[PDB]
Amino acid sequence: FALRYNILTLMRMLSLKSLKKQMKKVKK
Amino acid sequence: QLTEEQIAEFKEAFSLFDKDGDGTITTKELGTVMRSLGQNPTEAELQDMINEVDADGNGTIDFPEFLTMMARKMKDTDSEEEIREAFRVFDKDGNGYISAAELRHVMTNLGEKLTDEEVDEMIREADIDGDGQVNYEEFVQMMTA
Ligand SMILES: [Ca+2]
Ligand SMILES: [Ca+2]
Ligand SMILES: [Ca+2]
Ligand SMILES: [Ca+2]
Ligand SMILES: [Ca+2]
Repeated sequence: FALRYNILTLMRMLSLKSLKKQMKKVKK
Repeated sequence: QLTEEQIAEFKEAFSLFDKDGDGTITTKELGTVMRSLGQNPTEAELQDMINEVDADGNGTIDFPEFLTMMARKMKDTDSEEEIREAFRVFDKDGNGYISAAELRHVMTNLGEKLTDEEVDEMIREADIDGDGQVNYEEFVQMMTA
C-alpha cells in the first residue's frame, strides 16, 4: 500500500494547498 | 531513476485517474477522483491543481507530468524518520502491528472506501512473516523500492 498511501496523501495535499491559497487571501 | 516495478505501479495509478484511456487526466477526471475521496473542488480549484504540474500548459496531466509529480511526492517518505512517522500513523494503538482495522482506518480517513477484501489483499502482500498484520520491518520493506 506504499504508492496508494502517497497518492491519497498527495490528493489530500492538493486540497490543503488550494485551501491555503484562499486562506492567504482571507488573511491578506 | 525509478524501479521498472515502481514505473509499472505508477502506470496503474495513472490509469485510475485517466478513466477514458486518452493518456491525459482532465479536470473532469480529477474531479471524479476528488469527489470519490469525499472532496468537492470547484472547476477553478481543479484547474489550479492541474496547472502547477502541467509543464506544456495544455490543461491536462499526461503520464510524464504525473510521474514527475509522484516521484517528487515519494520524497516525503524516503528517510528513516519520514518512514517512522508514516508507521506511527498506521499503527494507531502503538502495539507494533498494523492490523486490517488500522489500515482501513488510515485509508478511510484519506477518503478511500475499500472493501474488507481490498484491505485484506494489501495486508497479505505486505505480510512477510504471515501473522496477518504488518510490523515495522515489513512496513520499512514495503515503503522502500
Ligand atoms: Ca483521460
Ligand atoms: Ca500537460
Ligand atoms: Ca525526504
Ligand atoms: Ca497496531
Ligand atoms: Ca507480519
